[PDB]
Amino acid sequence: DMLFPVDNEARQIKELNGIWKFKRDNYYKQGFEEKWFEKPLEDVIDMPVPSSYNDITTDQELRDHVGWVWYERKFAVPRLWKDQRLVLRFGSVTHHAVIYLNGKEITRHKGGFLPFEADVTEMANEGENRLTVAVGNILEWDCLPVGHIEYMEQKFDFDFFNYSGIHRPVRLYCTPKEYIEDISVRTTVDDKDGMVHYEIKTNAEEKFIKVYIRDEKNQVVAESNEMKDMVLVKDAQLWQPGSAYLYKLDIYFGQDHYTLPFGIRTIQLTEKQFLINGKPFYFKGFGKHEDSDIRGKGLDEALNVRDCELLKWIGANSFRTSHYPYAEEMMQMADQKGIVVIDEVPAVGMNFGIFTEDKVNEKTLAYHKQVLKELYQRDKNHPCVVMWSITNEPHSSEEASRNYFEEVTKYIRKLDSERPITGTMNVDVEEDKISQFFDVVCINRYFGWYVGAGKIERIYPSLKTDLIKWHEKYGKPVIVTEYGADTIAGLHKLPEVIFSEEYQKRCIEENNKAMDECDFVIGEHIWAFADFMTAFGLKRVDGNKKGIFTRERQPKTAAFAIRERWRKM
Amino acid sequence: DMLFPVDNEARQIKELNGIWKFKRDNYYKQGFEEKWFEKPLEDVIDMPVPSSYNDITTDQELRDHVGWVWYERKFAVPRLWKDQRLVLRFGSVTHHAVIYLNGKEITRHKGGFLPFEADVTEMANEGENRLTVAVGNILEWDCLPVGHIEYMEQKFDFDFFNYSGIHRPVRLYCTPKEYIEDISVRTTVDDKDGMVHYEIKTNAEEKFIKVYIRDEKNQVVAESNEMKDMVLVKDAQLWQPGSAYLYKLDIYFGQDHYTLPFGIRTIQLTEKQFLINGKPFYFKGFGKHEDSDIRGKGLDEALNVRDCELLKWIGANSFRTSHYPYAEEMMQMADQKGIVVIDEVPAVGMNFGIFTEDKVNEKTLAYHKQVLKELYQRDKNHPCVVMWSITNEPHSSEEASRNYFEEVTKYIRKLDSERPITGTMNVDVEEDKISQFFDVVCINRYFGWYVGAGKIERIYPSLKTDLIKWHEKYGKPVIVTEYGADTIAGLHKLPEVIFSEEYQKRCIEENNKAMDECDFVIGEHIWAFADFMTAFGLKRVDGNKKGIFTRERQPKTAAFAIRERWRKM
Ligand SMILES: [Ca+2]
Ligand SMILES: [Ca+2]
Repeated sequence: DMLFPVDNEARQIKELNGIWKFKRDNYYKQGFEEKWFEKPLEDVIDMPVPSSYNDITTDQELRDHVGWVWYERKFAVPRLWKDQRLVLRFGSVTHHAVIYLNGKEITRHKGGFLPFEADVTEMANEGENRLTVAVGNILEWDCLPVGHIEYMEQKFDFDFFNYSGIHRPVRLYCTPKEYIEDISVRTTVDDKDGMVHYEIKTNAEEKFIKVYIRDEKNQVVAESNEMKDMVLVKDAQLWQPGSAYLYKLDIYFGQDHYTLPFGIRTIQLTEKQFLINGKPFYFKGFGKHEDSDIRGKGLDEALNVRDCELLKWIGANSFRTSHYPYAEEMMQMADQKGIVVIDEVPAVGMNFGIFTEDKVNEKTLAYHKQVLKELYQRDKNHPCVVMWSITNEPHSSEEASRNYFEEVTKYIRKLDSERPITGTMNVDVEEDKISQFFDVVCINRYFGWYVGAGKIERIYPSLKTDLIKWHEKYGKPVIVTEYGADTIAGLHKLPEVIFSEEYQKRCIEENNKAMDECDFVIGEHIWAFADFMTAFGLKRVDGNKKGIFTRERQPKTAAFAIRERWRKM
Repeated sequence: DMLFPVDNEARQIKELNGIWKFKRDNYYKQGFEEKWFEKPLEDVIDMPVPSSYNDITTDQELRDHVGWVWYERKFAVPRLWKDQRLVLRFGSVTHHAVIYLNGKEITRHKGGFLPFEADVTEMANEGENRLTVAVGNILEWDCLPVGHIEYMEQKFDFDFFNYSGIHRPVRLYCTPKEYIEDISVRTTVDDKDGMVHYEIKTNAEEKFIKVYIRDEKNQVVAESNEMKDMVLVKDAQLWQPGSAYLYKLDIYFGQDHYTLPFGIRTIQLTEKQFLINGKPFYFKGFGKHEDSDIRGKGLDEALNVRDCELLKWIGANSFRTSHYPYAEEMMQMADQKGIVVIDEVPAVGMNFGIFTEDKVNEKTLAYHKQVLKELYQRDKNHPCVVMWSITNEPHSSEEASRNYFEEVTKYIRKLDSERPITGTMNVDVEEDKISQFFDVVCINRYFGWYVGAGKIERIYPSLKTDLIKWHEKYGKPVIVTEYGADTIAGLHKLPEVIFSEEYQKRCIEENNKAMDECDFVIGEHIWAFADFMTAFGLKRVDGNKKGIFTRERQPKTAAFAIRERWRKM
């Protein structure tokens, strides 16, 4: 149950962002042992919310902290909210949360990239309250992303910095006590007419509802009094890639009111094409990251607008949420700009045996299904989402992974019978044991970088050969979901060398030549959109330098050649 | 007399380069007053030759030195040289030289970019000798480049750093006592046959001489026993831009032997065109500088080859020896590679009243004529030189500059009737007073940088309008001899901004569009070839950054766009 909070005449949002008080444990779980939540925090510093905490201070100990940290602020409940339902919402807490209201625990959460909330109607006092949030960053074999602890040092095999903090907005909001809990929308098209299937869940199903469908002019085009209905939109304005159209499911229920934007669009996979509204779609874009200077993974909407301007400028039509769900604000923006999205759960780091009883096991599986349920509940109504990605680069050569991912694939397909399912490959085509469960084959391939570094002449034959093998083995359309080269801005050389701006351009260009000679490729996603931070390592010059743009969102040389190609496509 | 030294059966060269001993004056002219030359130098450091001294040490006092420094080394005269004529040659000493041999002064020279020599046949001893060289860097109103001293601080209004030292090889060489002193070669073409007019001077004009003209496979194609003659070369292999062919004037005189490469090629200026061998030539290239890391203006032949590879790669066909004569090794390289050269004397810095009796006056004028004579005598036989430039950016709006440059132009025309004469403009077209004396009008224009900085849309109309005015006022073909923009490697921005790599490309692009619409433009020379060092100033980020290549000879982004254009012309 996770409708995005709204403001209208009936519902109201109180943002709890700004500056909080903050302190870290000085030994493992010190805050829980000493019950720091039972009184205000002492010996604290300021910490912005939303933001990672790791890059804010000058303190290497805080940057590299392993374990739990403690946030605290105060909030008020006005007299005017006296008889309302009160909800405290967290867009995310990375990775693990324990929430305390006035010294008492009210909820917990596992998973750093999906929202959660707590009903505090009967617990919050009028006037001042104290909100205390314990934030833990430890990843074990039953978390997503996967990791483990050694003796404490945090180990993991994914390539992005394990930022921790309150990365997304914290909201206290009110609704009437009889209210709209959940909404599902599915759409079909018969030539010119759209059909809108909706289902609305309330906590008083016998009472009266009024449902409108409004166009972008806010004009009513359909109307009903049923909580579940199928309604026809004559001459429907379809939601198109690069040309969004959003209708509004506008719902009056008792004293309550909720308005849900949605797009009318169809998806169909053929043998070798990806069809949106019947017309072939070729993915041009990037896997991204929630990453920028100072604030780590913290939501930054000005950064988001800049990134969308860059995506439009360079001719991209799509992105993948590597390697975790992004903020709903980004998903709303993609809905509005007509950007096509591959939505991914954080099942990353399942690589180096990995699928064994003492590591990635049935407990990991059950949590993997739960994360998918939550992702679906949050994003099921976004027209921008066209595909679910259930994993990034698992060690799928292991025979034990076959049963694991058959279970995961069956689960998401039971939740959602309409969008294709996929996941990205890094093992050899000959060894993979899971891609047969997918509708689209996605491969991460770094010819000219991790294979044959510097050997420009070998990139084109290498990727073409591999692509054909992937198509011959599975007979499905193929997306190259990652390829590129680390590139230091300002590093030029003639003849070109790895890390130079010229090499990045040539590397991408030869990979593209291989893709252009295949008839079953339905997309190219360059890695990476922008330089981002990684865990420290000798192959990472202050992070991952595969960005086509710098971390400050300025283009390297290759960006202009990619634009010339994508704008002609 | 200044024939380039050669090695053969009769003549021998001894290089005196390597590591010398070095010391600077601690007060003005300390070394002269204390007669340091009378005994070996004491309290010295090592200094390499050839090289500037400014960038070698970690000492700011030496880098910014004003006045004189002292070089010394030892050389040997072999027993085997017993009865030969002995000559000490300096390729250059910047700017002023006093030469001592075994403690006695033997010659002086004024001007930092042209060679000079001294006959030491009767003054060097068999075995060890001591060679001492005083090197002065002070420029006054009668030097070229122009400058002046204020109270000691050196002032000047040219860009580049006032490097000083022994910048070109020092050579002791030997010839027989009766020998070839000078050679002048001129060529004409009648349809398919070439006519080689030569004049040879010796110090015994009555003695027998034998003169061969040899082709590139060293086979005799013409023969004569005259000191001055006119011999036919049937079916002559012409020297062409991009395809050099060099004949050899191979001269046997008594015991002496000298071999002089030369090329057969015609130059003709028409209304609107610059014809070489009767075919229109469009200059594509750069003004350069003698400048690189560590060694300042020191000759570096490895760097010279790299620059010619770069010029070839980028599609250039020419350069101008911006603001002073270059080393002969580079002129020889241009002869062999077919690179067309504009050869320029150091009349730079006559700008801020400049042409007054207390500044640039008749003493300056007479020295300017002498430098031209020395330049002509050195470079008259190079087929690569197609045009003389007698000044760079003088304040030619002053009425007094008219008689000055009419006199300079008429002098150079008497020395050489075959090659066109020019000089580069920076004053406004309405105020210029000297360009009517030239055969080609050369303008330095920085629209988008020094005028309307950052205003990309104003570049094309401004340049086209100025170009038309120059053509209409003088009716001669036009070269844009400088244009461009400072650019920090690695500085990228979208939208572009001055100093970014993207801006340099667009600025050059928009200037090129203006030139392409003008049927009277016969050349474009971008400023600059490579980043180089300047006197310190708030507009100069560790030198002039207008290079298309960095100072380490690697390309910035714009280099690739220039290459596409120049290579399809
Ligand atoms: Ca959110
Ligand atoms: Ca020389």
